[PDB]
Amino acid sequence: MIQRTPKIQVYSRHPAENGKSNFLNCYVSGFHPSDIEVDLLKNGERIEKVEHSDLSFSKDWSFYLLYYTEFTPTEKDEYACRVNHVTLSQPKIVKWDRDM
Amino acid sequence: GSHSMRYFFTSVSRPGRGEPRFIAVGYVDDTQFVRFDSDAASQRMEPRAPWIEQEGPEYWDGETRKVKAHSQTHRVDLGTLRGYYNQSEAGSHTVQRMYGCDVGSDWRFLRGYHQYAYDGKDYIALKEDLRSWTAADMAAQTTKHKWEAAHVAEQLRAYLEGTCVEWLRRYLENGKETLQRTDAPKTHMTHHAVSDHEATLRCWALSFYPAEITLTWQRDGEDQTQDTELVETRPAGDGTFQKWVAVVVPSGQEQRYTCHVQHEGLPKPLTLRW
Amino acid sequence: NLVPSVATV
Repeated sequence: MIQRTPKIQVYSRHPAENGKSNFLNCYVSGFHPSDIEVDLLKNGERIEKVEHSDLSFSKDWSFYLLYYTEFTPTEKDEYACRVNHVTLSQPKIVKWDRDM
Repeated sequence: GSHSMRYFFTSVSRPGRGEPRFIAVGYVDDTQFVRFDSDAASQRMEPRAPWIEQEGPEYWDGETRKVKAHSQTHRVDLGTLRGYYNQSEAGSHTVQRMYGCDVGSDWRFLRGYHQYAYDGKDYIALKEDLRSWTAADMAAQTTKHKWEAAHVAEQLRAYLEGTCVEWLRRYLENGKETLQRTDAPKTHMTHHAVSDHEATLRCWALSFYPAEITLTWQRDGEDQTQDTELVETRPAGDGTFQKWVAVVVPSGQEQRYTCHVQHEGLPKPLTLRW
Repeated sequence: NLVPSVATV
């Protein structure tokens, strides 16, 4: 079979401000096959209320999904997205970097 | 400018028990307007844009019927293709289908397409003239002969030049307030330092629609590609898109570098500086 | 508006 590893971006919907409610996003793209596990983490811990877009794909047939959750940033909370896919030996963790 | 209607369909077989997972999504330009998910409770085609909710019960019944017909063809195809490629029942497999039409600024037919893939590889696609087929391999060639005898291309060409275009125009009119609106990117620049020699400049575009955009860096008025990093355009989640491009530069030389942004929502390209 | 018919491969 063909196997393509996902690219990952983690980011907020709006410019991030403490005390101001927002959406944490994890966009996963360029992967094949379609089955994939994606979690949003708050201080290392899996967030339970996570929604995702309907599966679609690019012209090269690779899949993409947006996973997202409402959140209010604070100074001290750290956020990440953990992805596992057939092409990955260990789950991949990408931290949300709000200074970017 | 130009517009499109595109449908995307994925089915994934489930070896041990029951039918495949089937997901269908419909877009006008970069806006999703409908969905069907075989794992959802409703078993109906569902609205995903408010302007499609204008459509009556007959629309929903007829789109539901068709999307389930799409689902059953895909189910049959997975077994047929397993047979063509002498594969076992144990493994999971995928079929993906995309079709739709492009119209120009005059909203007249420009382009139609219908392509199909098995396990993420080109299987068969309608050619640009919509009169013939591109078959990647001998399995696909068997399908091509089947579809030629059945005059499949002729039925598709009529849809792609007729109904597809007609209903795109209809959706564009009903969704005018958003679909015909451009949202210009909101731009800014950030600065970070790695050491006392080296700086990172990041040029951001936020909150734009449609997805199409060009961001580039120049150095002293000439295009700079080396030591740059450009991310994939990404959905904000509210219907708009985001992108950035970064350049690494020697500290103190920031002023040589300009970011240039091209988008249909901007009458002329915009320039940013640190 | 989806295509009326989808031929099997």
